[PDB]
Amino acid sequence: MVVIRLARGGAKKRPFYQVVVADQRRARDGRYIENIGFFNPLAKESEEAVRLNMEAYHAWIAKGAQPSDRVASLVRAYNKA
Amino acid sequence: ASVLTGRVVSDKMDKSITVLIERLVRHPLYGKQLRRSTKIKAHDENNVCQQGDLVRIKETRPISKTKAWTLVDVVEKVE
Amino acid sequence: ANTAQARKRARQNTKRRQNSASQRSMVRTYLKRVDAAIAAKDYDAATEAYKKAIPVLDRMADKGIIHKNKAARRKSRLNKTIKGLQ
Amino acid sequence: VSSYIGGEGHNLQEHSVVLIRGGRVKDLPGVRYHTVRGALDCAGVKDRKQGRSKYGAKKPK
Amino acid sequence: ARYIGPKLKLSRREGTDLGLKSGVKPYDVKTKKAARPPGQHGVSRNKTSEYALQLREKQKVKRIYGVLERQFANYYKEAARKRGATGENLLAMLESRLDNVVYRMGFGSTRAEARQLVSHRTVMVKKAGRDEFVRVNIPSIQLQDGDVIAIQEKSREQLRIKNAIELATQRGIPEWLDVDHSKLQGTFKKAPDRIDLPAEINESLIVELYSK
RNA sequence: AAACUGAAGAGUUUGAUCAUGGCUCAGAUUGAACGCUGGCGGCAGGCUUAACACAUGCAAGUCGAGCGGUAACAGGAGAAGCUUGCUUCUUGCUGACGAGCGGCGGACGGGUGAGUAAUACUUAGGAAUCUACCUAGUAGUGGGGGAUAGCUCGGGGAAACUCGAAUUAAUACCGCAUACGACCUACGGGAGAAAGGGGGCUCUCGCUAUUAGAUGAGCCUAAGUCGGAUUAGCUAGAUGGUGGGGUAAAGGCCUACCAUGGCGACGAUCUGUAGCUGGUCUGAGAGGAUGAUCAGCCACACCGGGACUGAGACACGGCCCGGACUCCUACGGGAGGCAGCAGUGGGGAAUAUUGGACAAUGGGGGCAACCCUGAUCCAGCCAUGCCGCGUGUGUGAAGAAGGCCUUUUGGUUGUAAAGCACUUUAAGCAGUGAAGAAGACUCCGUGGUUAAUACCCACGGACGAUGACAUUAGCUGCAGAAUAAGCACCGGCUAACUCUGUGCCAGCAGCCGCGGUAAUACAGAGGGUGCAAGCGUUAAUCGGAAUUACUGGGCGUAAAGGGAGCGUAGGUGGCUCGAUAAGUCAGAUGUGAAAUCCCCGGGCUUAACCUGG
RNA sequence: GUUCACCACGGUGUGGUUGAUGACUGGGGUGAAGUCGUAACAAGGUAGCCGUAGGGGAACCUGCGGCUGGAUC
Repeated sequence: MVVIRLARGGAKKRPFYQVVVADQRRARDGRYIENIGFFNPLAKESEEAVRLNMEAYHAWIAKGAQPSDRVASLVRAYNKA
Repeated sequence: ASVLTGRVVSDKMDKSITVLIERLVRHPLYGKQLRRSTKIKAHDENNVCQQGDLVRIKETRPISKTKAWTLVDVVEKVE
Repeated sequence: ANTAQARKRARQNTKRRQNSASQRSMVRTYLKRVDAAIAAKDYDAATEAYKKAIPVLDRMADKGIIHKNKAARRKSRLNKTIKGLQ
Repeated sequence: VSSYIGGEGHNLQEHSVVLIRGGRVKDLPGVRYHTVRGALDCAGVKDRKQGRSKYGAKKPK
Repeated sequence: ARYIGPKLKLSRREGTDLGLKSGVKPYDVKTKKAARPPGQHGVSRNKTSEYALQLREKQKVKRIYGVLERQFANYYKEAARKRGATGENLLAMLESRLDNVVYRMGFGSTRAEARQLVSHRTVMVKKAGRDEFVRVNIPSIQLQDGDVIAIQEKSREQLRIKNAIELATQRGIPEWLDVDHSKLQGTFKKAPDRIDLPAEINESLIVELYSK
């Protein structure tokens, strides 16, 4: 199925995830359908740690995409603010 | 769709014509344009056009091993 | 096969394939009946064989032995050729 | 092929396993390679002091 | 790495004073040389060439700031990538180096001592906007506009900074730096200008050396 | 605002000159090797050769909430020999669970580049298709049957395994019954499903037929896409058509018949080489070279061939047949495939550990609990690269001694040393110590659901179960200059010069050349120059080379006008008034993946690196 | 099960392309106190060179035609 998950980038011991819509069978960092945000696990209090296009996220939800438990909680903690 | 225009260089098949599609292609290094032509086999269901006519063909699904274009408009006949 | 599940899938494949081959052969013989009737040019016999080929064709197509598209194609084409026999 | 043994003195003989690099000798016709001194069986130059790495000579202590 | 050997023969090879010794006494009596470069021969025949001039100027700047070739070539690469005159930008970077800034602010008698002061985690830096000092040990840290420099509380009473200050008083304090001796603090208010830096370093020679 | 910035020449033909013209050099780069040397850290990279052969371990399982069950295991209830606190035998009763039937997965993820010059790739489009899981709907899920694996009974086999009789369950299999859609229709009518499980009549996980999405896959078209003509003609299912078959689907995909077509100097055919791309290197650019690591596409899985199951494979760790090779064998027969991760042998100039954890991001299974995951996240080794830091810092002269040179007395090594005064980065020792974690479970409340205050779903709180790395990053103390410098070069190009030895020898050398008894060119020493934990050499690409010249060269005599003409294809082409809008120009729209490059910012102490636009 | 069709391995025959080697043989180059001459450069001592033919140990010579990239005139 289509999933919304995180593709790891950054560097060793300093991850930086990209929130991507992807075919489930593809590699985590491989081919994806749309990049709809990012996530900085380690970040400073005065810097954007989570950005995520809500319109495209909702479009893919209605369309059939299944978020992972990480991106789902990321939206959970990003829309409550 | 996609429509090409060219002369009929062959018609001696049943429901089939070859169309000469001229094109200008620019040399990647020397900048001049060279006249280039491709022969496209088209479908001539009613066997109307003869060789030498200027016709228009349009892309369709394959009809035969090498035929995927069909005649859509005969615009001019030979003299 | 190197793992237990690979071996199990192998023997399962054998059983499934025998079961399906019997039904594929049945489809082929009910179609050969209609083909022989058509080759004889006998409208009555062709229709009578076609009426028994129909509920085997589209029943094994539902089972998956052939595709629904194949069953529909054979149904339509055999009916066309039979109706062509006066 | 023919290769040149540079430096003063060498231990090479028949059936000696040597390492060969590029670089022709200007005044030797047909010699287009140099023998690496200190590589496999070609010993370095004994009392070399200045350009020792070019002749596989260890640093005197 | 860094140069460790004798420093006055560097100035002797350059033919000028590189500030490699504290200004406790004039450069002339400090060496009784600098009429001739180091070694046996010194004053030679077979006059220098354009490449010799370019190399000597580049080595002059490199030895002034204690920076080696790989770092200095990255400096030139960035200076030519940056908008503006390449030599001006290279001099601006070399003057914005943290060890040179603490030297110019007077906490080290010479640039080598200022570098060894920065490297030993005795100098703290506060980036503009940040409300916190951090102890840094990287001498080649560039400072932006408004960066603050301070001395670690553990080493504010140093018997070498307490005369580096009085020596900087006799040598002269740049305007683009603001120094408070009482609190042993400084501010890098602006990168220095080519009209403030001495007009005896020919950076055109470096820019023409770095063009094959 | 910005992305808009970029271009050097020298030596060598001559007695000398100018030109021509080759050769050589200074630069940058590398998955590099080698020689000498070697302190540390961050981040990357690491079999380019034998798609050679592979010992050993691991790389794909999971579900008992589909099923019969009970091999082990742990309990629980009773039999209690009770041996009085020893202790056993019956029971699937429970947690669970080996093998077995069943489902889902194993078609992904991972590897390699052999084949492939085009069923490939890139760009742009198309129509004649299928699509498990996921999203939203629609119609249902009714009622029967015959089996069978395990389990038995008896054999055969050295093993691998196997043969027969009996025989139980199911969401296994097969009829029958209905059918909103769906399929065929001559449009009158015909035929086609399914399966149950779970929580307290409901809800839920399922199953069936199907519609629209989304995803993925298959198919088609046009253009672009290496060298050779000392390869010019190539094709007979060939090119097109009809009827038939075949496919999920167009189609000579196949077949019978009919016609004689199709392709080719705009390079067919035949040959050599090769995975293609984003990109990478070089270059002022245009170009030239290239296709490691990261990402897309393709192909392959010991070699050849065939298919099965399935939504998807003609299947890397599946099947069958054949082959070569290795192994086992009781000689009758059997087993296997590291181009998964480690690792071995071998080849090579040359490329690493038979490490840890699923904590994080993902993937498979499951209602969950949880299990699996050599993907991945980490750790190990290696100066292989890039970046950063250190090996101390000041002061110190009748300018000590020693070395070297010298006009024999001066110069030089040189503030260099010593002596004094300090400092402790990195390494070491001791402490402290974030972040990577997403808050599982449980409890409460709210809303939906319902016959229901249940169950389930979602939302909101409380709670702290969860870290391989790891003795973390960082931070703070202690000690003491203590633990830390080599390499190449020094005639010119090309920065840096003298002695001694040697005597066209020994040797050097990229080129020009040097070496003959006073060698700044050999070898050693002083001194210096350039780089610096590296420095040289070799290999290789571009550059300089305007030396294939498009940008941007030439042909009277330096290389170079065909012996001359006629002419085919092709290239190019007068004046004026119109049409057209193909080229051309402009605009809009869609696309040109991301990463990379460049510009503006942001985060690691800086930088490398990461990252937003 | 049998039989036919298709087909992989394997086999047979006849050619093509191409690598390595081959007695011997051809020219090309490099090497020094060699042998034989002296063909070219000056009008190089018969101007040279080009095509072609014949001849000659060898540079070459001779004929025919051509050229000036020929002195002297």
